[PDB]
Amino acid sequence: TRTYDGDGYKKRAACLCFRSESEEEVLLVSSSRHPDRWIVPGGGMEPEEEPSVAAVREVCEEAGVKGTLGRLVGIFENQERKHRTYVYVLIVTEVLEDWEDSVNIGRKREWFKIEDAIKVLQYHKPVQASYFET
Ligand SMILES: O=P(O)(O)O[C@H]1[C@@H](OP(=O)(O)O)[C@H](OP(=O)(O)O)[C@@H](OP(=O)(O)OP(=O)(O)O)[C@H](OP(=O)(O)O)[C@H]1OP(=O)(O)O
Ligand SMILES: [Cl-]
Ligand SMILES: [Cl-]
Ligand SMILES: [Mg+2]
Ligand SMILES: [Mg+2]
Ligand SMILES: [Mg+2]
Repeated sequence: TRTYDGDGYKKRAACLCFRSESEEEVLLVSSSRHPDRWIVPGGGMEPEEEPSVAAVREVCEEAGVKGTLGRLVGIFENQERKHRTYVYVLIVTEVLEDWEDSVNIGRKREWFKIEDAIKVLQYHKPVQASYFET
């Protein structure tokens, strides 16, 4: 069930899934519709679901990782697609071999240096590139 803010923006949560507390390498996943493109894992908040809980759930489903939830980075809008995403830091401590989206849609995952994550997100996902600005 999709959920919405009072202005009709779809509510989403996502994590920047870092390898370590150094925050030098981040895990991106393939686009579901265009698997040659990379995205930051994330998705819709469920009814009454805390954003931090949604963020951790979506990372598990899409990227097959678990770890230590860190700070809220910020709340980011995509004006064209009308969605508003809470973005958290997650320090990955568990990498699972088989995960929901690998089994169901063959979703891929890959580690990127921050500068390279920004580069591959810029063309189709410039708001997700902007998650790393600070
Ligand atoms: O363009 P499309 O129809 O292929 O899908 C878009 C996006 O559509 P939009 O731009 O109209 O919002 C989906 O949102 P909706 O239309 O379902 O509300 C979104 O689901 P999401 O918010 O993450 O929600 P969850 O399913 O994770 O909860 C999905 O991400 P994937 O999860 O990776 O499939 C995106 O694909 P892409 O980013 O290319 O992978
Ligand atoms: Cl790191
Ligand atoms: Cl976006
Ligand atoms: Mg998603
Ligand atoms: Mg999802
Ligand atoms: Mg979802």
